[PDB]
Amino acid sequence: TNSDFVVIKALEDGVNVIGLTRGADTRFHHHEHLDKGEVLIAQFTEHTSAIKVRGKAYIQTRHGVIESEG
Amino acid sequence: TNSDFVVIKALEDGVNVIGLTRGADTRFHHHEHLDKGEVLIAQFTEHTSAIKVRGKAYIQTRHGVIESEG
Amino acid sequence: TNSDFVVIKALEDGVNVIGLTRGADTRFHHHEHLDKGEVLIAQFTEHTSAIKVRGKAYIQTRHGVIESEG
Amino acid sequence: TNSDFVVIKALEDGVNVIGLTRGADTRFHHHEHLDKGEVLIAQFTEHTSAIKVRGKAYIQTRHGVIESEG
Amino acid sequence: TNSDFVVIKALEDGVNVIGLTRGADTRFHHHEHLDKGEVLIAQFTEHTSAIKVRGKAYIQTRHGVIESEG
Amino acid sequence: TNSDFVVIKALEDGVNVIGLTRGADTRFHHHEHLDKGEVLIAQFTEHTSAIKVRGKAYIQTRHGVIESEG
Amino acid sequence: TNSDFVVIKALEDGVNVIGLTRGADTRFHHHEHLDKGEVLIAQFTEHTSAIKVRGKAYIQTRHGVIESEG
Amino acid sequence: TNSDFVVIKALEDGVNVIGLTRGADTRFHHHEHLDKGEVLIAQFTEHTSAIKVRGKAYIQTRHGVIESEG
Amino acid sequence: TNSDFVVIKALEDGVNVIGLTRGADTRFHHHEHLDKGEVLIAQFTEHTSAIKVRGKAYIQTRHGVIESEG
Amino acid sequence: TNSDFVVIKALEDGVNVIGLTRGADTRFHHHEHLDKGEVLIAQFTEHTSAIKVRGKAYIQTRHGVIESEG
Amino acid sequence: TNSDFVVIKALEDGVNVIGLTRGADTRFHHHEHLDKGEVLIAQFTEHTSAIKVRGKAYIQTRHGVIESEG
Amino acid sequence: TNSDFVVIKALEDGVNVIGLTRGADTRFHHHEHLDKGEVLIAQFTEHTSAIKVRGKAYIQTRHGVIESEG
Amino acid sequence: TNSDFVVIKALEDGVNVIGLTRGADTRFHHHEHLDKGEVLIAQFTEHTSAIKVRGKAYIQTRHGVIESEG
Amino acid sequence: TNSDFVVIKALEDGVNVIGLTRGADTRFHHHEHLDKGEVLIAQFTEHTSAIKVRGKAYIQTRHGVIESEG
Amino acid sequence: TNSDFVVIKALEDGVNVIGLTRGADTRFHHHEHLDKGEVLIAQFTEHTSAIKVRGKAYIQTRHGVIESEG
Amino acid sequence: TNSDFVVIKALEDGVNVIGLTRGADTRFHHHEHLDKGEVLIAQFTEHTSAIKVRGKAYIQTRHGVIESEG
Amino acid sequence: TNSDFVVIKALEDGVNVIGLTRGADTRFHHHEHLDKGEVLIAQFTEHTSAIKVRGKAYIQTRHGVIESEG
Amino acid sequence: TNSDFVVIKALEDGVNVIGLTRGADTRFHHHEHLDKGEVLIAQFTEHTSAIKVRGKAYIQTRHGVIESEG
Amino acid sequence: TNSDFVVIKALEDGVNVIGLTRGADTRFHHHEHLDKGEVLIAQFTEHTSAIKVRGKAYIQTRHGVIESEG
Amino acid sequence: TNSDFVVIKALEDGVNVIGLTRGADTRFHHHEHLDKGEVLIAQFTEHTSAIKVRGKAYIQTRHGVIESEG
Ligand SMILES: [Co+2]
Ligand SMILES: [Co+2]
Ligand SMILES: [Co+2]
Ligand SMILES: [Co+2]
Ligand SMILES: [Co+2]
Ligand SMILES: [Co+2]
Ligand SMILES: [Co+2]
Ligand SMILES: [Co+2]
Ligand SMILES: [Co+2]
Repeated sequence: TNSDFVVIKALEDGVNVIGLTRGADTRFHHHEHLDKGEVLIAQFTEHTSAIKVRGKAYIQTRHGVIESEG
Repeated sequence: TNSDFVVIKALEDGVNVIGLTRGADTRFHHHEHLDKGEVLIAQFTEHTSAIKVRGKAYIQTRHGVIESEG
Repeated sequence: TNSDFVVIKALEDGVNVIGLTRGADTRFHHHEHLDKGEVLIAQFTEHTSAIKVRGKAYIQTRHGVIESEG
Repeated sequence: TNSDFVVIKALEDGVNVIGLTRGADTRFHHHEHLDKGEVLIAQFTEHTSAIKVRGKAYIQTRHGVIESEG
Repeated sequence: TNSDFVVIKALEDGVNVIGLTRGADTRFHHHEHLDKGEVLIAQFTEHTSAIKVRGKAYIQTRHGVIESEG
Repeated sequence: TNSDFVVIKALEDGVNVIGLTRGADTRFHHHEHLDKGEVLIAQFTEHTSAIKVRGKAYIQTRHGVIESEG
Repeated sequence: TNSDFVVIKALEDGVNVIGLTRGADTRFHHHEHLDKGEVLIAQFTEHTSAIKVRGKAYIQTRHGVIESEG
Repeated sequence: TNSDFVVIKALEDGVNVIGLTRGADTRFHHHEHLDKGEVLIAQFTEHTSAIKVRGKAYIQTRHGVIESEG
Repeated sequence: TNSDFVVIKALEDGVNVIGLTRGADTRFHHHEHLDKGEVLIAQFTEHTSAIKVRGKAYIQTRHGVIESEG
Repeated sequence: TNSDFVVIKALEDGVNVIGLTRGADTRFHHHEHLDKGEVLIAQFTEHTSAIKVRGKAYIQTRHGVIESEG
Repeated sequence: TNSDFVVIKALEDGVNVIGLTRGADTRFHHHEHLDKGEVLIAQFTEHTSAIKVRGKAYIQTRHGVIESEG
Repeated sequence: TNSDFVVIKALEDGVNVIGLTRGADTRFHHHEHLDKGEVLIAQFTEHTSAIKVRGKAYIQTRHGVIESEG
Repeated sequence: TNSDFVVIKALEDGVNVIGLTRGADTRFHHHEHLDKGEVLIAQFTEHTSAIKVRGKAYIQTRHGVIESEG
Repeated sequence: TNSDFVVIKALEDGVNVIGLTRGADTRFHHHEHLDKGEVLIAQFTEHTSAIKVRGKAYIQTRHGVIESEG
Repeated sequence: TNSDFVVIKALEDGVNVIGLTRGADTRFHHHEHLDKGEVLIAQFTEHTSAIKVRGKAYIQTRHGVIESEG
Repeated sequence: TNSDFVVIKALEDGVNVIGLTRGADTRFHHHEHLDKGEVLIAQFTEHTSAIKVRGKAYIQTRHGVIESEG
Repeated sequence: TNSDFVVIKALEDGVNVIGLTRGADTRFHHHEHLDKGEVLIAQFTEHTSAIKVRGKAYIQTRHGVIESEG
Repeated sequence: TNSDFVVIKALEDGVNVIGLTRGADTRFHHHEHLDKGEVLIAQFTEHTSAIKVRGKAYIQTRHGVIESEG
Repeated sequence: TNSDFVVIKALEDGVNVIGLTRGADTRFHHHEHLDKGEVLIAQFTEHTSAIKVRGKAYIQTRHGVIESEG
Repeated sequence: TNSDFVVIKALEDGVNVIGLTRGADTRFHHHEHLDKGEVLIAQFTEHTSAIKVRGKAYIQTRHGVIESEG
């Protein structure tokens, strides 16, 4: 349910990180803006079950490294 | 149950991700649209048992990497 | 009982994925149709114990990769 | 008691998979027919403690791969 | 929820480490200043769910090493 | 709510007819397979409010005749 | 719910007319066999919602005339 | 339900008209014999849901005229 | 259930009009004899559900005109 | 039961119009005499279910015009 | 029972219009005298079930136009 | 009893319209005077069951147009 | 008693529309003045049973169009 | 009292649409202003029994099309 | 009250559709924006008694077709 | 509230059909995506009062045929 | 809420002043017509929170003078 | 609500000053006539919220001087 | 909290004015559309705390004059 | 606490306006995005005590005009 995290590094100005709500109905719960060079370490919690990343960014997860260009 | 997640990156405009309900009767409970470049990190929960992906996409799971061509 | 999943990619149109009921009695409980190129990430739940795959498909499990040619 | 499974692929027409009942007395529980090319993913449960395979088949388990020639 | 930590080393003067709150609402909860050379070992707790790092820094996590340039 | 029906004739193999559930939440209810040449007469009821047709088919309604090319 | 009927004339031996059950669940509830030349005038009732016709037959409804070639 | 009727004229000796019961179990509940030239005007009721006609006969319904050759 | 009528004109001496009983069991309820040139206008009621006409006669119904030669 | 009527015009002296009773038993209830030229507009009621016309007369009903020659 | 009417125009002096009674027994309930050129619009009601017209008159009903020469 | 009306236009001075009462007894209840060129739209109501028109007038009813030459 | 309306267009200055009361006793209850060109759509209601039009006007009803010259 | 509507199109600037009260006393209840080109679809209700249109306008009703020139 | 709808197609960008409330008071309740090419099918309900259309649009109703130019 | 339906055929990929909520508040309640060639028959219910169509589509209603070009 | 006013002078015929309601919901509450040369002094009150001015007009407020060119 | 006044000087005979009511519903509550040369000092009060001036007049308020030409 | 206002003049067609909600959470509470030349005088109230203006407009506040070019 | 406001105009794309909470703890409470040209008029309230502006913007307060360059 918990105890797993992602590492997101912003490779450009204005990168959006959106957390979707946990439960029967899914809606936006929070978002964060990151500037060029920022690093965020985010954890899965009792109110967040999905994470969307908009903008150019570099992401590290247990399954490896990925790059978003949104 | 929980504590396991998939990583989906959209390689083209209009990628659809559909979540299926947990219980005896199975029916669509939510869908998400992804544009070219966006990344979604999704978790299995008490209201999601299966995940369906339509469109050209790149998927990372604990068992490896796969690509959907739909 | 839970917390393990399979990955199924349909290599041809009309692939059938059938789930069998958990309990003293056994019969069909649901099935899903997959079009060419689609990917399903399915789990094991309290109402499903066995999974049958009909049609040409590519399967990833904890024990490796297999190909069904039904 | 749970959380373990086997993967059986039928290499010929008419492959039989038999489940044996869990409890003080051991007795047949159900049988399944597989045609050439199909795949079954079967889990150990609280109503099934042993699994028997008749016919030419290819089996993947945690301990490796085996081939039945019955 | 717990039992995981990050290691941050400040590679320049004036590095800021910000902790975010665990709960229904997300709010800034605390920040720490690091001078050129200091090392902070920070854990995930019941009152913390995310950590942001502003400034040039070297970060070690379970998923590897990253560098923030901001 | 009742006393209205549609006539569907399958012009090709594998035509799918899907019923959508009546109520606050809209969800799949049942699907039917039609082979080349068969005819189905379906009625609107208190458990079905919408009907979806996939595949090459010929449809007669109170408003006239239509042809689906799916 | 009622008060509407269809006319089915069998143009060949062994024409099958199947009635599906009205309710939350759907399954076969009755079927009738028609010999060559026979005519059935069937209604819609509280236990029947849909009608399926297998075999070569001539059908008259409020929307016109159709021919099944199953 | 009621308030709808059919007109059958026998064009040969030995025409049989069979009525089917209204309810869950469908069952023949009565039959009538018609000789060459006789006319029967029959109505749908709370104990009749379907009507079957064997023999050479001329039938008039709200949807038009049909002829049975049985 | 009611409120519909037939018009019968006797084209020869001794024309018999028979009314069958309404209910689970069907038996003769009444009959009338008509002489040449006479006209009867008959209504469907709570005790009559079917009508037989024996002898040469001219009949008008909502569906059109028919001639009996019984 | 009601809400329908016939129009009878007497084309010769001495025309008889007979009403039959509505109920379990059928019995003559009333008769009327019409002279050459008179017009009677008669309704169907709770105490009448059939109408018989003896003598030369011209009759108009919802189904058209008829002539009694008796 | 109600809600229908006839239109009578008197073509000669002294035209009689007689209304018969509704119930088990039939008797004259009222009558009206019309002079040449007058027009009466008369409705079927809870106390009138049949209408007789004596005298030369022109009558319009839902079934058409008739002329009384009594 | 309601929901039906007539249209009367006076083609000459002094046209009288008389309304008759609804019930067991029938007596004149009201009259109206119309001057040349004037139009009255009158309805059948709970207290009116018949209408007389004296004088030269033009009348429109559901059954057509008539002219009173009084 | 309701659900039926008339359309009145005034073709000259000072056109009068008078409403008559619904009940045992009949009297004027409202006058309406229309100027040259105005259009009124008026409904039959629980307090109005007849409508009287004075002046030059054009009237549309279910039975057709009429001209008032009062 | 409901279930009937009018369609008004304004052919000039400043067109007034007035609704009159439903009941014993009749007074103004509301008005609407329309500009050159606007279309209003208005319904009869529990508080409106008449509608008056002032100004140049094009009106469609169940009885046909009219034009106001106020 | 219910059970009647209009079809509005936007022929240009920025078409406004306004619904007016049902009750003693009349107020603007909701509006909808339509862009060029969009079709809206709108029903009459318990909270809507009038519909106002601003902008160039094509409207279909039971009375025919109209065009707004606002 | 019920007993009416529309027929939508999708002439291009990704056609959106949106349903609006019934009540004092109006908001998006559900939507459906249609592929090129697919046909949806949709009914008006007690949770839906309006329908929007986005994309190139062909629509059949009681008032005729329309084409959306959104 | 009070103690503040605006001065509006009409520079042309037909100037409309509209007052909006104070509360959670916002609907038009009253409007006023001004002819050329006329002057209105209006106050903000417990029931008014906004004022719209349509038409060519000259407005004085505490912040200065403005001109509406509607 | 108080403590603010306007000064009105009449520049011609017959100048009208109209006071509007303070409350949910707005109506005239008082008219004042001024002759050529007279001066009125009027206060905003608990029963007056707006003031309308008709005629040629000179007005002084806190925002300056205005001239009415009505 | 109250007793202050802004003056907005629309310099172009389609200017949007949005009012945000007063309280712990901020959301769109109402909006208004302005056509070219219209003027709105808007007050701060117990349910509005912030105002956004989209579109070309001219704004007067206690701090001076500003022009929005959105 | 209240009764004072700031005026912010966005001079470039992507301007952020952040509100801080009133109470014992200071935390971010809300943010707003402004596009190039938009104007926001924001008040001080019971839930807000400070306002930060990120991005190129033009600000008007009681103390004068300021320009943010960030
Ligand atoms: Co944001
Ligand atoms: Co969607
Ligand atoms: Co299936
Ligand atoms: Co077997
Ligand atoms: Co027999
Ligand atoms: Co006999
Ligand atoms: Co007499
Ligand atoms: Co007005
Ligand atoms: Co809007």
